[PDB]
Order: sequence, then structure tokens, then C-alpha cells
Amino acid sequence: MAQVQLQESGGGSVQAGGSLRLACVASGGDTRPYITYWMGWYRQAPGKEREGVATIYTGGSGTYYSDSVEGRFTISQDKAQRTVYLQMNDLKPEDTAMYYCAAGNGALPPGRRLSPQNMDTWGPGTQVTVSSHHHH
Amino acid sequence: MAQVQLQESGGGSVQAGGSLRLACVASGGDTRPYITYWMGWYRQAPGKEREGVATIYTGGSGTYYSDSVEGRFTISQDKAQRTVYLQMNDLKPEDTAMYYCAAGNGALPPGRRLSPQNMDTWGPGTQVTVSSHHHH
Amino acid sequence: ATKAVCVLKGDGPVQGIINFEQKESNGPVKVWGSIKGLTEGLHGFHVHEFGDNTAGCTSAGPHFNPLSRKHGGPKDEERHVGDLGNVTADKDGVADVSIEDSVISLSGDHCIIGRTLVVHEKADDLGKGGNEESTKTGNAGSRLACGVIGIAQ
Amino acid sequence: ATKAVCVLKGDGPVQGIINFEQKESNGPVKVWGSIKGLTEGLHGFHVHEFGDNTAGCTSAGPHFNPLSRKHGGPKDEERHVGDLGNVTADKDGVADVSIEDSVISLSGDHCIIGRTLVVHEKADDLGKGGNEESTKTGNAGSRLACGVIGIAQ
Ligand SMILES: [Cu+2]
Ligand SMILES: [Cu+2]
Ligand SMILES: [Zn+2]
Ligand SMILES: [Zn+2]
Repeated sequence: MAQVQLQESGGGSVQAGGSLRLACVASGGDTRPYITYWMGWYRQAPGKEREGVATIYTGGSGTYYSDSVEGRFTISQDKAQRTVYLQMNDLKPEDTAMYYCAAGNGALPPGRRLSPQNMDTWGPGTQVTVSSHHHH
Repeated sequence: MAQVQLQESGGGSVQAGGSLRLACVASGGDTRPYITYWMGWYRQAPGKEREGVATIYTGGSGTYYSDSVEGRFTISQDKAQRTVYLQMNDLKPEDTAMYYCAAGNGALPPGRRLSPQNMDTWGPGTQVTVSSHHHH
Repeated sequence: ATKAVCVLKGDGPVQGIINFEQKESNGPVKVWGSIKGLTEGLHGFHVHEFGDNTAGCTSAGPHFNPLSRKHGGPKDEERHVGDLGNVTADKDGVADVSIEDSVISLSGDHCIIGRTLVVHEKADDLGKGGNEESTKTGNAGSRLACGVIGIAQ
Repeated sequence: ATKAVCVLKGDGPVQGIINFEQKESNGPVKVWGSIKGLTEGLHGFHVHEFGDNTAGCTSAGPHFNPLSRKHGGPKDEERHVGDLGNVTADKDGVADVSIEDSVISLSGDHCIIGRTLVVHEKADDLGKGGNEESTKTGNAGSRLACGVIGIAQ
């Protein structure tokens, strides 16, 4: 338990319309059980800014999603294992990006919970690549 | 005025018994005039830990020195120019090291003011090399 | 005074602001505000005796108890003056508090101004735990955030 | 109460702890503690009206002034109840305070418990500046650190 550290896993290659599950494991940091975070999933596509996708409150159950992914992605957690999952369904080619895990202060207010600037810790990233059907 | 940044200058090569003056210029950061620091000079010799040499309170005039340099080094400041000077006299060969400027919180208590672990900002360093008379 | 306010801060992420009003002497106190960063569920909520936060929430001492009574809930008759029961945090960790109490006061012998309000790690069992600590603390656990109660405008 | 205490924090590095004692009702108040991180020299030192630090020291309001008087020093007769003059910071930025005042109190109409103590950027001119602000603030400048005054153990 030095400082908080996040590790993503589960990225890969899938054809449009397919599914993917990503996992983000948290280790270290203040391990007292009342230390809460907004955990939770960001993207960076080629040539665009880093954007938030989904977030979840590790001290409870509230979840929030970006417009671009509402309905298709779902975020969940196994609190005992400090793992936050992103279940990505009906994948489009534009979901291609490096996907990052990020932890923010548990007191973050509505509208900062899913903003990259208010994140304290970042993971290294796992790449997600989605093929067009038009890629014969 | 982004974040505080320190720049050392004035290091060089001198024979034992000689003198040297180093300067550390501070730029940026919160520039409100009541923002005080313990500014102030550290060493790292080959194979040894980083050690404090002298410190000075930018909000006043108190100064404190390591035992190894008391009597020979003097620290001063030109507050209007945010520059802190280390006047090094009667130089010995063991004063050879990379010399760093460092800024610590102005509320630092006695005994943390000159400890590297409590420093917030470090400069890049200026090298000081002192020749033995025995280097013909 | 008839209006008071309190900023709660602590070690972890828990923080909030609580307001107080009794609009007439020895009447009921309306306490309202909101606290963020809590774990979803119930959290103990009392006024402790000292408004000394030099050593954090630890130096606040125990529950404000001028009547030398056992621990209870706010509705109970066997109670500390400072027993305000629980606040409930939603699924985002926010607990919006809006409560009425008539045993605390902003003047007189049970004045709470200058004392410390504290949010707790665990639920207060309101003195019905069946052990000795339950009659002291409600087994509410550690103090996540606290502040001194000041005269408010 | 006969004992009070205050933790002063603010934007910059200034911080400290101040204790209060009046060992008998309506008697003199002994204020003592120390404040670090100040610029060497004099700094204004007053009790402001509200112990609301939600918006920092700004929400504390003006000098505690129940008599509706002009600004002065502590020895002056024309004074705010909260005028405590200056504290002097040494060459290390530390000001050790040990002061007696008899117009402030820990009970009664001029009770300072639940209000805010404030250290200032500049010296208080104690009302003798010759302008209008001097009769309000002593031209003491911005508020570097403050805290609510609580009941102490
Ligand atoms: Cu409690
Ligand atoms: Cu003032
Ligand atoms: Zn109790
Ligand atoms: Zn005044």
C-alpha cells in the first residue's frame, strides 16, 4: 500500500457489433475501507482529447455514462477485489482507442466525477480496436 | 506563474581554499507576497545521500547551516529578485558535489526546514568541483 | 444566537456543510446540509463536547452529555444531548440531512455552539447493541469528518 | 466556559493554534499560542463576528463589534470588542502570542466562542491611519489564516 495504482486488462481486437469486457484492478494506497473513489473508464482516440466513458462510486453503487456510450456500455465493480469492469456491447469502429482507468476523489461533485482533469491516478492503458464490416 | 521553478547558476571549478558564489532564481508559482518559503541549498556527493547545507526564510531573515559548513558558507537573498545566494568560502575537496536549490513550505518547523524529504520543488543543479593542492 | 453552521472535514474524502436554526429560544433546532464522500448507508451523527480540532476529530472528546445519561437515539428518552442518530448516504455517497431536534439548543445550558459535530464510519445502534460500548458510542466507529459549530450569518 | 482554543488555517502557509482562558466570569482573557509562516514583522489580529468558514475567512464577516464603535487598538477606549491589535513575527516567521485582554470574554454579551479569529497580511494601524478604512479595519489587509473558536478542554 504505497500509492494507488491501477492496472487495466482485457483489451483486444473485435469486429463491429461485437463485445468486450475490460477490467481495472486497484492496488495500494490508503486501504482503510471508508476511502471512496469515483473509479472509473476513459478513452483516447487518435488525434482527439481524452474523454470519459463511465464512472462508478466505489463506496456505493451510482454509475454515470457519456452520451456516446449510454445503452451500450455498462460499468460494475467487485469491491472486495478492487476491480471495476467495463462491459462494452454493440461495439462501433469509433470506439477504437486506448482505454484508461482512473481514480478520482470520492467527494467529487456531479459533473467532475467523469472529467479527466479531476482524476488523481491513471492506469497504463489497454488498447481496443474494432473492425469495420467493410474491412474484408 | 505556473508552478514554482528554481534555476541554479554559478557552479564551476576552484582549487582548495578558494571561494565560489552560487545563485538560485525562483520563478512562477503563487506570486502573492505573503507566500513564504524555506529556500534554500543542498548537496549530493558521489555515492552519498543528498544533504542540506543552508536554508533561509524568504519571509524574513533567519538562516540555518549544516555543521559541516558552519563558518565557511553564508546564505543570503535578494527578495525583490527571488534570488538566494550561497557564498562558499574556504572550500575543501569534500565540498565537491552537485549543488541543488530547493523550496519548502514557509510553515516548516525547526528540524524539517533543511531536510530534503520536506522539500517541494528542486532545481536542476549546478556542479561544484574543488581541486586538492595535491593535484599537480 | 439563532443560526449556526459547521464545516466538516477529516482524513478521508468525507466533507460537508451543516446549518442550524432555532428561531425561538429553547425551541426545536432544524439541522440541514449535505455530506459527500460517505459509504452508501447509515452513519452516526452526534455533537461531541469540545470544539478543539487541533488533533483532528480525536481532541473533540466524547458525546455532549451534560445530564450524565447513557447513549440512545434522538427519539429516546435515555439519550445524550448530542445524540442525533444517523444520516443515510445515497448510492453516490451523498447524505442530504434535514432533521429536527429539540434537546440540542443554540443558547442555554445545552448550547452546542463552539462544540464539534462528527460523522461516523458505521451506523449508530442508538444504544441497543447489547454491549457496554453501545451505551457509550452506539458502536458507531471512527470519526470520518468533523468541525466546530460557529455563529452563522 | 473558561477555556477556548482555535486552529488557524488559510490559503498560504500561515497556520497556528491559539488558546484562551478567563479563569473567572467577566475577568481578563489570556490569549496564547503561536502562528508560523508569517512575514517577519507586525500582523493584525482580531475576532470577527461569524464562525462561518464555509467560504474561507471571507464568510467570517467584519470585526466583532456589538457596541457599534470605530476601529482602535486594544488599549484604546474607542475600539471594537474584537480589536486585539498586532502580533509580531520573528525572523523565522513565527509569532509567539501571549496577551491579556479584558473586553473580550468567554461568556455573556461579548462572548467570542463560536466566532472567528483572524491573522492579517499587514500591520493594524489601530484606527490612527487618517483615512476611513483605518476606522474600519486598521488597514490591516487580507486575511491570511482563521479559525472558529471552540470550547476547549
Ligand atoms: Cu459521535
Ligand atoms: Cu481582522
Ligand atoms: Zn451518545
Ligand atoms: Zn477593528
